[PDB]
Amino acid sequence: SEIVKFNPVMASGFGAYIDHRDFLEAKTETIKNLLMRQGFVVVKNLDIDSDTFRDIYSAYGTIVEYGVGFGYRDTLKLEGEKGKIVTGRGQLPFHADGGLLLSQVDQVFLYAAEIKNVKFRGATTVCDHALACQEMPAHLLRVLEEETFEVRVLDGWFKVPVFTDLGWVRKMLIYFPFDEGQPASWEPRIVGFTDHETQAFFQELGAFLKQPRYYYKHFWEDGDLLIMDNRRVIHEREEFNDDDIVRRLYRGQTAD
Amino acid sequence: SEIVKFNPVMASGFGAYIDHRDFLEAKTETIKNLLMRQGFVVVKNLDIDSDTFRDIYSAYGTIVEYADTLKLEGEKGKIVTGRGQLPFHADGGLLLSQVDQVFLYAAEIKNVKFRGATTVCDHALACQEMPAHLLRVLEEETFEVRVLEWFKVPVFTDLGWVRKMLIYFPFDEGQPASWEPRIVGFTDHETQAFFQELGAFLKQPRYYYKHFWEDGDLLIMDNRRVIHEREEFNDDDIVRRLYRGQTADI
Amino acid sequence: SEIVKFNPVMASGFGAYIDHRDFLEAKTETIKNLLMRQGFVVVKNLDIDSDTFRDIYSAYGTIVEYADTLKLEGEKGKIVTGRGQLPFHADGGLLLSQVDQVFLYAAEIKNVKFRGATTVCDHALACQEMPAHLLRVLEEETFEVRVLEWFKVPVFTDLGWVRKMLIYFPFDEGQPASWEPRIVGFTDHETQAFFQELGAFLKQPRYYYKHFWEDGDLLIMDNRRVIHEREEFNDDDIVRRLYRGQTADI
Amino acid sequence: SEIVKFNPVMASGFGAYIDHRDFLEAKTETIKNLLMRQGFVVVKNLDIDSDTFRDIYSAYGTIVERDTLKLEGEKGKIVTGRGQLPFHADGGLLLSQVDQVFLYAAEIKNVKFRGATTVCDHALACQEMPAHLLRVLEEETFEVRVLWFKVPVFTDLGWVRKMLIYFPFDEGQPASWEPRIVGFTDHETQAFFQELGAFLKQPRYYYKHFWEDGDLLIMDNRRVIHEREEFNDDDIVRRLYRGQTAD
Amino acid sequence: SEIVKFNPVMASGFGAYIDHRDFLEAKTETIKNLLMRQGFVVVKNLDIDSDTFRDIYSAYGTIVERDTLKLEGEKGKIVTGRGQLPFHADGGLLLSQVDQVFLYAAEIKNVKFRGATTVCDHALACQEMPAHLLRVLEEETFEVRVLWFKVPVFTDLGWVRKMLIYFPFDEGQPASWEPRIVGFTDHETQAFFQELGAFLKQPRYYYKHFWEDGDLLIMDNRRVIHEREEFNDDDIVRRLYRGQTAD
Amino acid sequence: SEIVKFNPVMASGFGAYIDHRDFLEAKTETIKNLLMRQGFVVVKNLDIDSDTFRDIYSAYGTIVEYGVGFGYRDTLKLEGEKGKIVTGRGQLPFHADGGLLLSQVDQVFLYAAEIKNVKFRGATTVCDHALACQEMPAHLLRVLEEETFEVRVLDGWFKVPVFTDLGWVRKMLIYFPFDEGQPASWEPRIVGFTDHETQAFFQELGAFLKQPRYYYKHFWEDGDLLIMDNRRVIHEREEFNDDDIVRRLYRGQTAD
Ligand SMILES: O=C(O)CCC(=O)C(=O)O
Ligand SMILES: O=C(O)CCC(=O)C(=O)O
Ligand SMILES: O=C(O)CCC(=O)C(=O)O
Ligand SMILES: O=C(O)CCC(=O)C(=O)O
Ligand SMILES: O=C(O)CCC(=O)C(=O)O
Ligand SMILES: O=C(O)CCC(=O)C(=O)O
Ligand SMILES: [Fe+3]
Ligand SMILES: [Fe+3]
Ligand SMILES: [Fe+3]
Ligand SMILES: [Fe+3]
Ligand SMILES: [Fe+3]
Ligand SMILES: [Fe+3]
Repeated sequence: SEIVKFNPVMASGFGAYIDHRDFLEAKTETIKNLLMRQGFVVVKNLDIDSDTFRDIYSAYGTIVEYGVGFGYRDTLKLEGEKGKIVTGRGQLPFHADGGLLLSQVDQVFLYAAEIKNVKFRGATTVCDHALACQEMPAHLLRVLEEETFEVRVLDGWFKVPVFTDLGWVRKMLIYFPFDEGQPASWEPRIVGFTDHETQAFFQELGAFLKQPRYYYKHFWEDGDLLIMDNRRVIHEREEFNDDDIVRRLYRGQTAD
Repeated sequence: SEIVKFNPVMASGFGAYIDHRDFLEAKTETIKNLLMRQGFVVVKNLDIDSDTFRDIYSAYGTIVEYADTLKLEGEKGKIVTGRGQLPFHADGGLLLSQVDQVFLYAAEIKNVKFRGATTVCDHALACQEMPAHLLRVLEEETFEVRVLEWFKVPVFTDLGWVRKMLIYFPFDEGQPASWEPRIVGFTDHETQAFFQELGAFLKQPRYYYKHFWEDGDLLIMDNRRVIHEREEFNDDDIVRRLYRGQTADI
Repeated sequence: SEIVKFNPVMASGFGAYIDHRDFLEAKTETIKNLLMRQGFVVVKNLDIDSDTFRDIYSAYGTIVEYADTLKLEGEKGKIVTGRGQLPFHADGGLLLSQVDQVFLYAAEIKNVKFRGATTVCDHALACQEMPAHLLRVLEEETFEVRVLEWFKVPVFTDLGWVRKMLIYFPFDEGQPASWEPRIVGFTDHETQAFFQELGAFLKQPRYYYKHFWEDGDLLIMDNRRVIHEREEFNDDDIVRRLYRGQTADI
Repeated sequence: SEIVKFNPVMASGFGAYIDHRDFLEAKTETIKNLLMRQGFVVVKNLDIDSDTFRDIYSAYGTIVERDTLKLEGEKGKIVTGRGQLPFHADGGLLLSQVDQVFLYAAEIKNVKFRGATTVCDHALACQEMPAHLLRVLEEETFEVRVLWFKVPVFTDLGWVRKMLIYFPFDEGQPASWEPRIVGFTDHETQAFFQELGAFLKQPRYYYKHFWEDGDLLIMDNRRVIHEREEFNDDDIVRRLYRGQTAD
Repeated sequence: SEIVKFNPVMASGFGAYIDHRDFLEAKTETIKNLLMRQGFVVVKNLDIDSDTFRDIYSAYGTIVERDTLKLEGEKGKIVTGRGQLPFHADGGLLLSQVDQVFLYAAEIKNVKFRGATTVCDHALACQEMPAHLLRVLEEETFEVRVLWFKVPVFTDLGWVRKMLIYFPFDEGQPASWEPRIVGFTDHETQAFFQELGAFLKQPRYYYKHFWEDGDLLIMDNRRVIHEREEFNDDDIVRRLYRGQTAD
Repeated sequence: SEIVKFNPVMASGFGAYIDHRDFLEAKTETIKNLLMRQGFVVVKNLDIDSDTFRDIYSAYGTIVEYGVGFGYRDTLKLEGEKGKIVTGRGQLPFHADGGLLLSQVDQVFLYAAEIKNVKFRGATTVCDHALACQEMPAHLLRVLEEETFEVRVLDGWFKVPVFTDLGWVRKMLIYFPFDEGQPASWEPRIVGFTDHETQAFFQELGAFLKQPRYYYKHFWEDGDLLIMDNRRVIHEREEFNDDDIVRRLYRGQTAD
């Protein structure tokens, strides 16, 4: 049972800022353990390449790959490619990665390979959903607990269970609607709710989840490493639709 | 001096959720007493008809009639029994009649899950915590109302245990209006800015409970301890039928 | 419905410090109303004699006599008018007489700066926040008292706006005792442990105000909203002379 | 993934009061899950015998043993005795893992303010404690002797740092164990424990359960630490059934 | 070292409401001292002329100038105009130090909810703001053009980090200045300021003073930042005396 | 206007933990500025000697010397010498250093030269008096504000003004009574209060000031440097009366 030195990110005590030297000297297990209760780890000034990034992330579990799989599709390059959604340049609204049985994701790793001309756009943001669900007005929590949420990729509709109870956390899976004007790769709905009701629900929940007690915004710089426990937080990418911006991240996903 | 089991609704400890059996076994006076300090009572899964509803509420005092039990069924063409917003108000200060307790029972609710809420505001805690420039206006300025379906409405009436609030907010743009407020010496710009800013203060989750209705819900409010609002439900598919009762003592 | 200017005493917003001029210009009913939600009023630098004191307090209701104005002058040999502790209690539940407002005026205070406080406790906020095992006892167990200078004293009497508390703490070891409490089904060990732990809860600064007396101080308490205590002042050099008035309505 | 209805015990939101009907209708896994984040579960008005108690608890994992412990207040004994059991978690003096502890009240008479089982939210307390208290817990070696071996204070399970600690018995209470901290004098160790204990007993972190017939207390042993307060009055009947499980 | 009696303005304990008699009886140094930790002083019901106002303020230090500014709501002007003055501290566009600002109300008619002078507790706000907002304030270069030069956001005085910042004017309000942040696009700078402004306007950090005849507002210019809300209704008389001092 | 990296010590945001490398690279002025609002600075693993300690502290102002002065009595060695009070082994109760006109002290520096056999005794403790005075029951604050406090060194009695208003802080000077059994070098009294009242006042104020929101306890190790802004905090030494303990600190005092 080893200890890493860290500082909290949130005023509530959530999140972990870790010095690069303390991170690199830490055992994989010490950070994986810390992620469970801190939700996310932020390390700056780590100058590595994609292979080293791969050696760091692959130690945390079985690589979840981004006509089936042979372990080759490991590192996803999110480089802001025109005409794409996930690897594109617009918003990716509140979601958690992966899916449910073998497609489950426990840890997500995002490394900044190259960031230029961007200072206040394109953040990866992170939400402490368990503290948020514990504190939200019961009228918001009741919908998340009792209603059937369905998603369509843009009878195309399928159910996404909002809460999967792992004991230590209720793992959250949800897919917020992309804001108007943003290229959408998915679309949510709530069974028995109208479009008006669903739209208003998501807007009010989104506003609640983005209050600074639960919300962390990460503005990217070269060398940043953002690791998330995918069952403990949900996340979002803010838009970066300016052609002068260079924003290249490497993405890794693991599970046990 | 009996005790009813309850759980608080708000995080501040205000509000009371009471189980339907506990509610029915409790004496009228036990619930009536709890209402004064908790402001509102929420009972779910209570299966009663309109006659039983009358028998429950009429025990709380003298029935304040309208011109017995009001049927708010969402009629196309009306205001109070219409399908739109009824903004922040307290009951009985327009057609000047003392109202102490307000009762709302859901007879039938269909096709509505995130519209048509009855909302409730803890005004005493909000007045205690609000910025001085907001409270200043409420305490010092003359507030007047005109019916639209000009007279002075005293904002605070000190009953000791609470400063009973009587106020009538402006209806949101596009909602059919039953009243219209004004503040003496304030321009229209100023009054509108005032009410928008105060309304946003009052709707913060520390003071504000939103009730989304289901068949068998009973909402009881102490009319001197809270103010309330109906949110719009202007979609023809919605069935929202509520029974309303109003009581007072002399 | 007039307003008196005031500043809160506690950090929670409870209590009311009122300037002596503001107090004298205010109507009786304005102070009487504020007392219900603030629990207590503190006025400093008020220069009145005993006749004027009577005229101020008698306006609040019907005088509850003792056997008019009580003179608590620290007499060697007595208890209530003695020089020792009077532990946490509310007024009028031993010699069963309703007391709504209690008034204490300092006629003369000399050689005392950190003894002989009258202390005041916000019981409603404390009951709302106390550990369940403490509140459990207060709500469910039978509390009894015996005069010593056995009968049931109902801990809570629900008046709606407050649960009026009637309780009589044990006197600290070495203080002359006017009463003695017991809890039915509790051993002496258990009761003593209970009261020590509850007393420490009630004395935390969030709920507890300690008043150190000065010439011209006036302390008014709403007897249903607070409980109070006198701390010992057993040093012969101390002059602590207070006038006491007690009022109630039916 | 079912939901049991519950109300929190602490103002922080920790603990779960669960109605007896709701408890009995819930899947084992639902409660077992809830315990991880809530720390402890309190059910009142349950009327079961020892066999049913066994059926309830054994479903949570492997029984740690000789299965049900009858803590009845037997004289001349320690754990099964009538005095204090100070702050601890179960299963670190024997070297056997305990995940869940279950306590049931089969008979309580003549006790209203004594013999409590108390529970402490150790993860919130560690996150909020003064740093000079935390430093000792994290960096010093704590040893225990059964009435000398190293017991690690924290074992990092990810979701919680499981606490294994054995507090000293108050004077006058018969000790079943005795702690020490390597490098500290007897003065220093006593002071450290007195100060830490008072921090742990603050109402934000501390629940006291006074027992009544039919109460069931379930604790997740990695998430909380616990204590038994003395009940050395001979008129008291305090008879509890005890069950322990782990994976 | 005298004491003036006061009541705090904010729930945090910042600000000082001081009765007019108590204000007039207090030594200058007592108020000047109080302002450092309280940020701002509010006195109501003071009936003075411009000469007495000058006597009061000039005693606090050297007058920064042409001594008293008559902000009367003159049309076709900016500072002395009728529209918004966004968040700023005084004296960084001219290069002259301002320690204390004094504002007195000589005539107010027909305005009850407009033309406020507002005050912001910047040190509490910086200590509590999201880190992505603070990082910009601490590490980026902010420039201003008077309607381009570097204005340092923080100047460390020890007891406070004095803030010099010039917010952008809302659209439709005549701009007396214009800000920029080096390395940020126009989109980014607008977003940063919109988000920061809303954080600064939260009631924990923000006092709004609606003016009445006889009000005196004194601000310590190193401890707070301030704003004037628009009053572009022609029926309004808003006439303030303004004084500024420094050491 | 430079910035040092630091972490708060208190949950309220008070105090500054500074990495040794960040401290040593910082300009004197940056730490002196920070002390004003953080009250105290804590640096660990600084391995210096008494001359270097002197070069560090003397840059902060004019050396306050511990038959008058010529600048030679600069560094005080508190080594737990038997039969002494200040440089002895018992408690030094709540006080601030120095006095009032030329004997005023602005910054105090305490460096640990040698610490052995002590893990939970002999702490230097630090109190955030301004937050404490702002939050205390008015009955405690009223005594500090309105009564005359006098001190005697053990018509030997002299007045100590509790509050000296510097604007940014009310500088506190107070001398708590030494606990029973501890060798006392001073004795307080309050004019018009009896011994009983004074004793009870100090006990209740002391309990209030020692609540963790205001109180920091420093357990010494080799290489620790504790710097205090003497106007912003008050402090205390807890007893270390065990003969096996080695506790040698170096002390420096400066003022402007
Ligand atoms: O680009 C980012 O900021 C993260 C993208 C993301 O959330 C994903 O690929 O699932
Ligand atoms: O329909 C509702 O939600 C409440 C209507 C109401 O407040 C009233 O009739 O007084
Ligand atoms: O003397 C006092 O401080 C109060 C005495 C008292 O509470 C009473 O007489 O009821
Ligand atoms: O008697 C109790 O309260 C249970 C005590 C306990 O923790 C044990 O026996 O392991
Ligand atoms: O008009 C005001 O409110 C004062 C505005 C101000 O800050 C200035 O003139 O420098
Ligand atoms: O020895 C210490 O811990 C500090 C001693 C001290 O406070 C002093 O010399 O004034
Ligand atoms: Fe993602
Ligand atoms: Fe209504
Ligand atoms: Fe009394
Ligand atoms: Fe145990
Ligand atoms: Fe200005
Ligand atoms: Fe010292």
